[PDB]
Amino acid sequence: STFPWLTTIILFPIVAALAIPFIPDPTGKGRPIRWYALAVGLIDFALIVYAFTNFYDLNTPGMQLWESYDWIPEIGLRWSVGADGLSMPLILLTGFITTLAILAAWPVTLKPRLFYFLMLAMYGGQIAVFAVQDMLVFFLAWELELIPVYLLLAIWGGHKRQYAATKFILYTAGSSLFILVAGLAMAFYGDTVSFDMQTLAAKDYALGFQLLVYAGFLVAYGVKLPIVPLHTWLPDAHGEATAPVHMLLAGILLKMGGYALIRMNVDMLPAAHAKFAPVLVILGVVNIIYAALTSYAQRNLKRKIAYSSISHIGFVLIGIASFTNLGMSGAVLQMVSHGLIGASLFFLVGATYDRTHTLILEEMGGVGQKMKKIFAMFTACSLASLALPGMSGFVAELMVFIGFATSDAYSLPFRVIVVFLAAVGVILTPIYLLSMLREIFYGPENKELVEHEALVDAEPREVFIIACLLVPIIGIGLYPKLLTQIYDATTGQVIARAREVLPT
Amino acid sequence: ATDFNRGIMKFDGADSPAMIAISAVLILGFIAGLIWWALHTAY
Amino acid sequence: AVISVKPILLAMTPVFILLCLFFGTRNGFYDTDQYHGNGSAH
Amino acid sequence: MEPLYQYAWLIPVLPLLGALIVGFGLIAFSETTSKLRRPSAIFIMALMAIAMGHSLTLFWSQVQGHLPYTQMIEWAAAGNLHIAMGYVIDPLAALMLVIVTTVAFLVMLYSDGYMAHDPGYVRFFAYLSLFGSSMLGLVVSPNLVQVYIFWELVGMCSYLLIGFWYDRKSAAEAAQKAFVTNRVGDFGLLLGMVGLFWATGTFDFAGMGDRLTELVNTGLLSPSLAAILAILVFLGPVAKSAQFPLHVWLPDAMEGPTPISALIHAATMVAAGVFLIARMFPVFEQLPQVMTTIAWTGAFTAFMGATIAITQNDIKKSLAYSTISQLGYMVMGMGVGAYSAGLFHLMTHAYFKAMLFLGSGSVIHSMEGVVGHNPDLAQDMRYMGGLRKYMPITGATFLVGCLAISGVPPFAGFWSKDEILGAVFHANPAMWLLTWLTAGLTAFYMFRMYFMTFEGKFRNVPPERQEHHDHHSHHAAVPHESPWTMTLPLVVLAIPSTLIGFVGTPFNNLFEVFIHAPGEEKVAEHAVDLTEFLILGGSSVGIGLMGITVAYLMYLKGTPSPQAIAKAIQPLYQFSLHKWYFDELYEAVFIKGCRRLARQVLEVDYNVVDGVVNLTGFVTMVTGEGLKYLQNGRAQFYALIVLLAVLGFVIFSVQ
Repeated sequence: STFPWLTTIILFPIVAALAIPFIPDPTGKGRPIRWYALAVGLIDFALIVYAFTNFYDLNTPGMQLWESYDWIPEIGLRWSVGADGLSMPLILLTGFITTLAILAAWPVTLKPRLFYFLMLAMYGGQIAVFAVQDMLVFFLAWELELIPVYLLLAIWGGHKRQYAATKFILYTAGSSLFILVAGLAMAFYGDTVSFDMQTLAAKDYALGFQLLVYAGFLVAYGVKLPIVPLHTWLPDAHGEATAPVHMLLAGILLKMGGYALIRMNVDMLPAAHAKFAPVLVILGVVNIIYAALTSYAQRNLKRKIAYSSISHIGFVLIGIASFTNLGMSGAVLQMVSHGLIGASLFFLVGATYDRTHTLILEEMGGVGQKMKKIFAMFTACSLASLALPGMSGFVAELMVFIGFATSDAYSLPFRVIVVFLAAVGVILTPIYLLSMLREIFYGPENKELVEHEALVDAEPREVFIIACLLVPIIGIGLYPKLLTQIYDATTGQVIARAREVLPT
Repeated sequence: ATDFNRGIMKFDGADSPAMIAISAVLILGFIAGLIWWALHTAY
Repeated sequence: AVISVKPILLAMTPVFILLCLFFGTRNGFYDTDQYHGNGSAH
Repeated sequence: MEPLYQYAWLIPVLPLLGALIVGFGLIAFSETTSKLRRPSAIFIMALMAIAMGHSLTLFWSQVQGHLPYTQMIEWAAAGNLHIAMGYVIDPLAALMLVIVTTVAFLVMLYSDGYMAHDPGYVRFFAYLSLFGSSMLGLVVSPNLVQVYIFWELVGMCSYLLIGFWYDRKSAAEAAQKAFVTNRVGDFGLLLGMVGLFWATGTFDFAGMGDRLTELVNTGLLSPSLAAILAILVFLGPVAKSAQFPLHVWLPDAMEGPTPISALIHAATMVAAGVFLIARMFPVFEQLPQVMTTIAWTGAFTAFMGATIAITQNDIKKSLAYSTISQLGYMVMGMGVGAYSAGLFHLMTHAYFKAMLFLGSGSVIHSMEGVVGHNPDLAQDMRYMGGLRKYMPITGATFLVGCLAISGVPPFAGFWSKDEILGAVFHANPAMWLLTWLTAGLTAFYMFRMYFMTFEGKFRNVPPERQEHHDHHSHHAAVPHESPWTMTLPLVVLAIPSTLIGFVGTPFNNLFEVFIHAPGEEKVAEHAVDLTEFLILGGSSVGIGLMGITVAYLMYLKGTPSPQAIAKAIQPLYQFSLHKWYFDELYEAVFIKGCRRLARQVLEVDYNVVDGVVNLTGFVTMVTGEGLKYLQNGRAQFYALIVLLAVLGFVIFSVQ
């Protein structure tokens, strides 16, 4: 427990990506660089499990990897890390998806020395978001995945990469500044100039002051977690991307905007949360109805599920703004479930595009006759995003519905209309996911098969990435207390800190 | 809207710019109408 | 009586690691036809 | 008892492992497991027969006098909000345990006959055990959560099995419709399950009726507001049992395999859509406005699906329209209260629709012999008449299947059918004389399908004269095409039909109802007499008997022509021939409307809220191209701005 664990896990892929320009044997494409990034991504995920199974010490509220090193005493910023219940599933989820995102990045031979540098820089930079208990290091880690995810789209992407990359880097750097604006407004409130997330949560702020900080954070966190007014950056950068870049985009980077909503808008700002919680559940339902219709109205294959990622995000906002120990338990569960469901779905889109090279879905039809294991895995991965029971996509949405309309916060004429409107997405998600399956694989009417899509196969490595992603999908769907026991005591302190605010 | 009107079940026929603004005031009015519902009907 | 996550995550972690190192060696279609080529989504 | 009842959770999880193993063997070892077609069938069939060995002694233990036995395991806990998921062994549940696993073992015996010409032999037995393992957990369910884990799970296996072949464009659109229409039922079920956990506070059926009647008389809930909860829960079974608003997916559910059609009408339709309302009679019996709603939508479906079975040439689509009506004939028995007889028309429906469906596939595998692979309707190309004149044993096994569904004197229906007719002519016989009118019509379309295709001449000369297939000439005309794997399941599914010649008799109709007690011990009935029961039966057998004499004379003239009926009743004939004009209402309004509402959400995304983002980057690019012209060379002008700003700052800063 004396060893620096979370400091190592953050800083290991960053310092090991510097050895990527020094990797020998450039015999053609980068084959040893490809094996080196998997070798460091695997042993860094093993450090997350070794810190978990030996030193996490669950059903304990608070951080148990708390290492507060001094960095700059003049400003007051410290290198303070720590994993509580809101962080440790997403820290474990980041180490699991990005290890497969290196394994998903096997056919990339364009610039392999540059690819695995930026993907390992995102591997150190995404764990660094959930782990740090600070503001100026949180804004550092939030904008640490600003350059390496720009270049992952602008070099290895579809068409209109440069529109998708520069719209994204202007939309998130132009919204991460409100983490600096609101993070500095909170630290200079009062007399203590501390920047750690512990003291800044325990500080008492005025109600008029918190409504500015809550509006600043909602602009900052409504971009990454795509709240439907500030969501236009997503389906361009998510529509023009490769499969391994997309598993970091929708799998992890969307959850950083949901991690910080529970951490920096409910813990630190409880009185502004209660005043502007009913706008979140309104924005959370219309996250679902807008994006599931727009998924049905789109025919681009990579852009269809890219909008479906916005719809599964919409159940998180109903879970956060419900003030329930089961509602908030369904919000953290929806972040882990959609991260495993999306990274399994978006891996197979890049697998399907690697054989057909179209993504337009009109020239497709009858792909399932040629390849069989891809269609067998595309069906089971899309079934998890149908909120099908036996899989974690259902119990993540089941806790949200039960957690909303049992809460003694809203009135009865409000709670019925939200639960009725958020259950329209239960109808709407089989509309486009099954129409995508039908108009690609089901049918005899194949393509030209002479100019485009001359090859068809299914690699056994691509089966393993799907099959190992469906173990935490199904395994949480058959026992949802497997993940809830990581945050049963921490969510019980997040909600009870807001239970003291609700008569207002 | 030329790429949105592919040879599948889309292209209903109401993609005119006169329809874009009249679909905006109903969609964006329903979100704002539910937001102004939310701050009064909840509590 | 609760099934705890730590003994089944610690038991599935070395199964997870040595299968990623094995399944990388066994792969197809990304070395023989490979008409996507260098640009992985162009 | 203790190794028989404490290990009762093995009955769902045994056939799950049959699909878990061979599902892991097809996704990783598809070169050998696709060749291992014959041993992997008997491997999956063994673990279903073992689970058949559990239910055959778990239900037999219940009829000897054993108590119901419950078990609950915590599922997802929070602060003061628990989810419990276990099982119960109920005489209602144990009777449903035998029904679902006899017809699952029997359809696996059937599956060796309809295929082993099909290369999807291994995957079919994987999906068959995935249906059973998802349905054997639905019948043992104690909670409303636990019925909802397996409500959409059997909808998943209903989606995967209708689109089994996936190379037809017709079976492509058929599987998607069956999931969506069941999801609207799952949309209603999920709304009421949260809505009843809101009011009562527990998810179990026993703890929901006592809590609903505790608040409806105290004054916390309103009698009008709490009535809307139970209709939403009832909207679940109106999708799975194919009631009035959601029944469109059943003509297209016959686009899948014929053995699946016997299982999606014995295990997920008459089993699932009737078990959930049977468990919720603690809730529905305290609400009178809900029970008259269930009885009204059951009464119309007994008339709605009945008329479309006539002028339906397809044999599988005519049986799909019958089980729309027979389910509506059964769900209305649970609407008028008399629901013990509604559960004893359950046993004679599952073992007889499977008699009719699996018997129909023996005709279909016979019809591939002389006729090509595309048509399977009422016969052309050596047209309709005779199949039983060639004397198969598959011909006499759907006749007895048709005989026990009309209400004939010398067989079943005399003891089973007209029991819920006396209980429905009590309260509202004006709206429920409609069932008596179609009671002779259920006798019509079933016997309309018997001697139109089995009595006459159907081997003489081809009118179409286009088969030209080596797989059709090897399909073994003279109907012995049905192999030894059809000799057994077309007979041993009738050994309970001999048992219903002994159970459900005038000394065993009474002794079965005492097994099926309600939530309380009370039995509600208006009036039953000794003298009135003969005219209520002797006139109700005649309408079923005259309902086939108007079919014995119509479809044995060659043409269906009494006077002025060849020039038909085209105000009404255009409804039944074009299938009620209900599929096109759901298609031209809902399908086109959700293609029209969704499109302008995409164009308000790409143009309106994306136009603001592409305007922040546009008024900044043209701003820098306006101050680019501030410098223009001519360094005198640069000295002008230096000297003007000196004059500016000395007025700006002195005040």
